[PDB]
Amino acid sequence: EWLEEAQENKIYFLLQVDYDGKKGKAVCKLFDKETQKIYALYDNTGHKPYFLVDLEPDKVGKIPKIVRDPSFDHIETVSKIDPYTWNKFKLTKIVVRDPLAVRRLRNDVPKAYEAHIKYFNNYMYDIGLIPGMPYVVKNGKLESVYLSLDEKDVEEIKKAFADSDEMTRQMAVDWLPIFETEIPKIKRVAIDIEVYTPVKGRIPDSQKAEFPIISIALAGSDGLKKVLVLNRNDVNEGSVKLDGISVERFNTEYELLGRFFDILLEYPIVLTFNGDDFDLPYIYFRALKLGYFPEEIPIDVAGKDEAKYLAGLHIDLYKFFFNKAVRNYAFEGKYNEYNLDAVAKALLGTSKVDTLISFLDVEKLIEYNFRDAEITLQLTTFNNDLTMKLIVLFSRISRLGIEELTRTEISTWVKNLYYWEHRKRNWLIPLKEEILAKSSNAVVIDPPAGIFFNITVLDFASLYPSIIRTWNLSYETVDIQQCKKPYEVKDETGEVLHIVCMDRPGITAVITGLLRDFRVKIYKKKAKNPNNSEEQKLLYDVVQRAMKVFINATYGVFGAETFPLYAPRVAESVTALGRYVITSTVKKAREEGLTVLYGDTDSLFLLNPPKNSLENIIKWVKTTFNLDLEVDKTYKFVAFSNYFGVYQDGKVDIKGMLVVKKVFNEVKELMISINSPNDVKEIKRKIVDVVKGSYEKLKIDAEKYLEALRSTFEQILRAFGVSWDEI
Ligand SMILES: [Mg+2]
Repeated sequence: EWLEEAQENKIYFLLQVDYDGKKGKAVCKLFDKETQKIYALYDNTGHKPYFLVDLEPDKVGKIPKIVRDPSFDHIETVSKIDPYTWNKFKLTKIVVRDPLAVRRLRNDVPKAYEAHIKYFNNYMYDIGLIPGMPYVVKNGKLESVYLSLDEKDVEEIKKAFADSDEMTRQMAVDWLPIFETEIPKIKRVAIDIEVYTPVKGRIPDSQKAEFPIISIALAGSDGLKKVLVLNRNDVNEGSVKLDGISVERFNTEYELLGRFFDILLEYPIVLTFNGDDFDLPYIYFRALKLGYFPEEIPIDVAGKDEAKYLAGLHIDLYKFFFNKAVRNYAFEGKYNEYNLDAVAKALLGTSKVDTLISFLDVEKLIEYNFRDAEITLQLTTFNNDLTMKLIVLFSRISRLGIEELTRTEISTWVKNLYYWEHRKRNWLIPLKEEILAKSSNAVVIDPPAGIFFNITVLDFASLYPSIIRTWNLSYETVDIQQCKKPYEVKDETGEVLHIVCMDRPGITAVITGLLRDFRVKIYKKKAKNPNNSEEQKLLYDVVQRAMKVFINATYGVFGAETFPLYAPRVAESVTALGRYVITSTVKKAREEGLTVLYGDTDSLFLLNPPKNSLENIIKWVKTTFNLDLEVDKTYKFVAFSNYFGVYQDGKVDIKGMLVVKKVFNEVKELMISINSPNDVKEIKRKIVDVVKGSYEKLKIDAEKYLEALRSTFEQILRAFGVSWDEI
């Protein structure tokens, strides 16, 4: 087909596994840096799709809907460890011939386990594969390659985990390679099409593909800059350059797409921005109405919300940046909108258009079309290929393949890590129902309003993740029946909301703790350490960024009730101990001479205290619980009413309350940047616009319009003065 088979005893980077319905096998998609191509290794083990049932082989054999099904293969018996007790028991295993038979047969039995795992992930779990990592093909199977590490590097890992439990220490050595292994440079082309629209504001159905493609832009990471354009009211195919952009011209759309395929086929990865929904399907269905056979088109659009590029991987980057964990934790909330221009400005700082693109002359169509594709490539290129590296590390940590990962929420990424590790341990992955039944048997402190001076803030570095590990919280250690070493988890009235077993390490506690400690104890440090070469400085930086994404996302996914491993008592125990830690840390500040103005879930705003008293409560947290409290910030001053920070170098951290609006904004911020310890005359400069903006504006909207001017100023005047009227 489009993919050539991988060769015996060559080395490739695994990128993902797919299922081939035709051959009925899992296929590993293997990247070769030498040829810059992707090859296929088809499973040569006996591996088939399956699910588990806790009935007996002879009873399952009397269910004729299973046994007489054409995809029915055979029944076996396997063993699993119960996460709750670590006891070994037996389950029966229904093996069928194809993934679809798993979906069909799993409800012919009362209670099917491991029956909602996509076949290519289930293969990954059982073989023990890690995408984004290098392997050698030995006897048609993948074997991991030798990793060259400094002895000092590995001693440094082992020292940081010497105090941890058996599970953590071996898991730490088992994960090391995925943080020390180089990331491959993968050749890639972002593409972007434009189609003809008679009416201006009307996005054409990409299935119907009613109108011609007028151009396609291709921006490649190997320097390619291309625009293929359809000659509309003229007829010659001459080629030219336009500020570095190779423009080719075509009289028929058939030959335009012909040549788009030829170029596409040079790349192992195609990048789009919303190409799953638009670009690739539009190309695919135009190509069919133009006289391409299905089998000549290296795109498949048979999947529901997906476009596959048959000679490699297609990453739709719309879906990557729209990922909420990527948006918030990878890129610090820098974009609020998910369209190309919004993401590009936030991450690249690169800023429109007169008419619709159907009206545009050839020259402006070419610049505009190419710019879209160029920006799409650059989202993958900025900061020494940061986002290619993030994607690869995210695959490694989640063990999800690249295409599934860039199209899924982080809760799918975390689920996949946890299923993988269960399966490596031979643990049964529990049903969501069973976690509920096996579980069976008031705010943050407010800020006084006004003006307060020289404030230092105190943050818990990563609070919820840190308490997950510190208190051994996991779905299998909270509110369980048989428990030798219980631990009470109270909140306020010493109520004892839940019990937590310390008999065994909880898997969630082990993994979040291990990720966290890999980050703070080793990789944060290593990344900004001058003795490291610049190549490995960048690797370690991405490593710690990516760790951060999973750490900070962990509570949110485990706290959502849709999550397959959601235990209400885990989530509730986390917030409980969160209150307990911040409440308790508040009392110690009140008994050290510290004045506590503001306090949310993991932060404490402190009124200029001595350096002696800060060091007391920090080291006190380390002895009471085992958390790291630290000196976050040092505001020049802050104002309250929801707050309004000010730094001594300029910039302000205005929490909320920022939705005339342009000229007036700049005056307010340079007036507040003047701020010294004075007060009453500082506010009279700003009171010029209270009565001015409110009362003078005479010379859908009528007279209530002036309350919308007041909402970009409502909370700031509450700090200084009080409320007023002008009727
Ligand atoms: Mg475009």
